[PDB]
Amino acid sequence: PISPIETVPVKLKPGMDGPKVKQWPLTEEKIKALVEICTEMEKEGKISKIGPENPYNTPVFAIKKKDSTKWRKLVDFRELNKRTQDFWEVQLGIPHPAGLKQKKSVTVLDVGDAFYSVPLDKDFRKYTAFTIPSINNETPGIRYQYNVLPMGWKGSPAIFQSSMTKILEPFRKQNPDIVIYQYMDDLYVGSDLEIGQHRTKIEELRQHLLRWGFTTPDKKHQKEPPFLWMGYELHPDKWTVQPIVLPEKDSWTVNDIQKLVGKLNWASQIYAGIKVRQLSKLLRGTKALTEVVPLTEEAELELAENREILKEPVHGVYYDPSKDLIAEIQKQGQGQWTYQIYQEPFKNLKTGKYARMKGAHTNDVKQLTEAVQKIATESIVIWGKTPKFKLPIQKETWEAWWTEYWQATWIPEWEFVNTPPLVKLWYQLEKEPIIGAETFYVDGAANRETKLGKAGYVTDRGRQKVVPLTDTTNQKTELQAIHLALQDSGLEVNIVTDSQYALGIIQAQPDKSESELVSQIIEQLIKKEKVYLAWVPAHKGIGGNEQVDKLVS
Amino acid sequence: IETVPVKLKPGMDGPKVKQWPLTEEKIKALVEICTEMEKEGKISKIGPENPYNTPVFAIKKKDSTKWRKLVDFRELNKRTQDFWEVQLGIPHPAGLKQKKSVTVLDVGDAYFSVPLDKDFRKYTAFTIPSINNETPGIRYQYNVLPQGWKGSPAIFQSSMTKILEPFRKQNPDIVIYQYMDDLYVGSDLEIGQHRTKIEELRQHLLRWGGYELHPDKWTVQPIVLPEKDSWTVNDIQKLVGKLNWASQIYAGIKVRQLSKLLRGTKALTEVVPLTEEAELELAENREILKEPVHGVYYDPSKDLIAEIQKQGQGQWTYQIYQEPFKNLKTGKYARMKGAHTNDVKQLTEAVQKIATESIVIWGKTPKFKLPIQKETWEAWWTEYWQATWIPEWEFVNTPPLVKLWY
DNA sequence: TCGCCCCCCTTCGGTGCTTTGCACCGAAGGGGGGC
Ligand SMILES: Nc1nc2c(ncn2[C@H]2C[C@H](O)[C@@H](COP(=O)(O)OP(=O)(O)OP(=O)(O)O)O2)c(=O)[nH]1
Ligand SMILES: [Mg+2]
Repeated sequence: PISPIETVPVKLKPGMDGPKVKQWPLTEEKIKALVEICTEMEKEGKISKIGPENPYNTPVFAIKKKDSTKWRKLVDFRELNKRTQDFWEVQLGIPHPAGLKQKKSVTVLDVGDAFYSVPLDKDFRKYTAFTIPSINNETPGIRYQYNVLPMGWKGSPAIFQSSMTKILEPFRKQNPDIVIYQYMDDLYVGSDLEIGQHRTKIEELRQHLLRWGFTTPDKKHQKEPPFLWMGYELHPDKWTVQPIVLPEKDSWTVNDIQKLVGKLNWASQIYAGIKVRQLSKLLRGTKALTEVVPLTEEAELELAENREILKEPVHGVYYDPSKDLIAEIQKQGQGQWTYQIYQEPFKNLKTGKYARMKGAHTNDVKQLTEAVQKIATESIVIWGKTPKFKLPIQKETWEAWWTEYWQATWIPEWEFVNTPPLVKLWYQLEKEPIIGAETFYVDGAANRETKLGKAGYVTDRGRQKVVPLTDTTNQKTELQAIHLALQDSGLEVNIVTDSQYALGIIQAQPDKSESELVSQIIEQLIKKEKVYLAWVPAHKGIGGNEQVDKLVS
Repeated sequence: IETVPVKLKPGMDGPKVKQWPLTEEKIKALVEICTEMEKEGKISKIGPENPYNTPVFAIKKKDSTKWRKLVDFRELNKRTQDFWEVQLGIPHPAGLKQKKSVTVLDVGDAYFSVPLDKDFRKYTAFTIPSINNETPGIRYQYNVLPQGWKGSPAIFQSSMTKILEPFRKQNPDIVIYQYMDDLYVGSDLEIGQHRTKIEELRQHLLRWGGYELHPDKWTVQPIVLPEKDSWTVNDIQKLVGKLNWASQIYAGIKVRQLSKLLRGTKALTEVVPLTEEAELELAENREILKEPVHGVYYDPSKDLIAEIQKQGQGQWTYQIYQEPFKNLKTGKYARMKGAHTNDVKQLTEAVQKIATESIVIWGKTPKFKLPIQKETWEAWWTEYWQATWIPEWEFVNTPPLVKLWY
């Protein structure tokens, strides 16, 4: 059936015309699949024959469906899509089973031939011209245009989703206590009605859809748990992901490792503790998807750990609105974080991970804040509220961060949880100079065109140092100057630089960095006992700074 | 009534900004609000063939415990034609900042009585999200002058003038300034007598269709220098670097007779006595910083910029300027919510207060340089926003070399 | 030999700074998953 719903008017972009692209050759098994779909499609009014008056064409092909025996007709509308107007996509995200509530009665339905049940704007149909080849040599193919949404057109998903929403709107407003999760053409229908009354509403819903041209074949009508939905399995009390099969390989290509990492990210939504840092490192600096990449020892260990986790069966539970959401985060090392979201203990709604490296220089407290922000956003999306946090950072540590740090920062309601390793500041800078400690006037400079530079210091106790540097930058030399003072100084030291840059980095208390040189300084700062760091303007003859600026000349 | 033709600026297209996630209660409010607006014809449901979008969310003021829909048309406004080019926009009375009490009124609803150019409506599209993406987003566009669109006060200008003429004629010494959806209403009446005239104005409005500011007490905050009895080398290295920076703002500031004091590679905690020429140089620089800068004048044709530094203890300093180092106003915002403990809330409130001061003083909001990570700001700021307008902002990571404004 | 959506990890390139590299950030490459 073709929905009698109104067509959505659609345009080409201005000045643009339609596609004129030739059909490529196809197998005879695929030609026959298309002929049967097509001759049938013409009989249902899905397509119509066209003639030479229509100058456009676009290639067509066919893949198999997971309905193992059926075929999916696809058109390579890449060219038409470029010239088709932009759309505002109404699919804003993906529903998650952790956001579902426990329902007494559940049904999953899928609309048959969804796209082909929605008509296409009549003025636009001529641009969908295609041809079925039929073994190529003997005849010029038979030509058609679409009268309904094609699979492969940029606008078809949103127009279908919009049309489905309109069709469902009357039923939703008449049945506010029936949850309908509407994903493309797949309908999850939950209710707290008794099965008999529930199945009455289903029939009603299915009859309503049929009036609007949307069939609901029995083969796709799930009545009993476990329900297969969005790649999960819904039981009455719990849900699981459909099985995740990790690649097994003696020799790994770049593309294999990319596939493996993607699987593990997908698994991390319910399998706690997944890590992909070391496997993902292997993709750095590679140059082809087929380049063999040997697994490092750290990647093998990480893979082994992840396999042990994937071997243990897991399940998430459903959302209880009358209870608090609780998010708990653990630190895993090397900028990796994992979290669990629960309401009752040891009954996870879902898990996840945060491992992005934001910035060249950062610290654990910042990255914890980022994890918090990721979880908060995810929680708004799934449950419409943020959770209570349990974090492995002392209240004292946080208070020390957001008072000495110059940017506004914050975490919502959170509770300390002693789960080592704890998040902490790895050093602190004295806000007052330190009596008795040596004073270092540091400076470094490089010749902008030459690559050469000097780093050095002079000291109140009388010490003196210059270091030649090759292939550097202006900013590096300053960092080297700081590098030296920390290196040649006792556990207590006072330092004076004229690089707003270096002050900026170090004063942010980083504990990791993409720069090997900044990492060294971090190393040295952690070993120290007290450090006061101070700045002065360059080239204004200040005592100490001028002595060193001279010396580095 | 007949619509006013409206265009985007030449060579620009409409806004294409994604909807961000919303809490349950904000989605509920918006569904309720947009449903009612739909019935009343103020908005129409649209589909995805309209390629434009503008984020929508909802605020709720503590002293008005109902929700207020807020469409962030900042992008659409930047792309909308100017009505200064087309001679429809509003002027700023210089007397508003002279008043002892200024009350802010939300008159957004007056716009909903005027239809919008039907060729322009598509640019006003917005999308209500769905909890756990249960459904696709639901899209509307405006049929009437939208709240938050800069063309609304311009098109409704003549209407607003006629509504207010009797009140402004009956109260010559009250000053009313329209900024977007708001009326800024100032007088010199005793507080309780001010609030009664506000209630009167509210009544005159309802026969067609906040809390009190005090520009009296918006003191400027200067650059001060520490006073002590003993001075170390570090005290004077910090005094010199500070004054050197300040010599980009003020005129004839001198560092030569204080830097001399430091000559030599000296210990930071070494107590160095002031000379009499350093005391002269210091007390002199002190006074230049005391009374304000000669030669700084507002230019209405240029944008305002606001910088903010976190200073701790719930304190926040700020500068408003249009040209670097030519500050039109320096200040210090202090919170009192109660706990002491939410930086993002304090910064969000500091931003509304600073922007509120620019409207009262100059008639428009500044572009903010915010000392916060973009993602930290975006995780939380809507929870604390209470204004019907939103200022332009950008995000800056600025280590303090000097604690210049403290 | 297709489309649209969310996610993560890597890479690339435009922007603006009282710079001469550097940090930031959005976009696009790869991958996972959905229909
Ligand atoms: N362009 C494109 N669209 C797809 C693809 N898979 C699914 N869709 C779109 C088009 C489908 O009509 C719609 C529903 O997915 P289905 O798997 O249920 O296919 P359909 O309903 O058309 O046939 P069915 O009777 O359910 O087997 O989602 C794809 O691989 N490429
Ligand atoms: Mg289907």
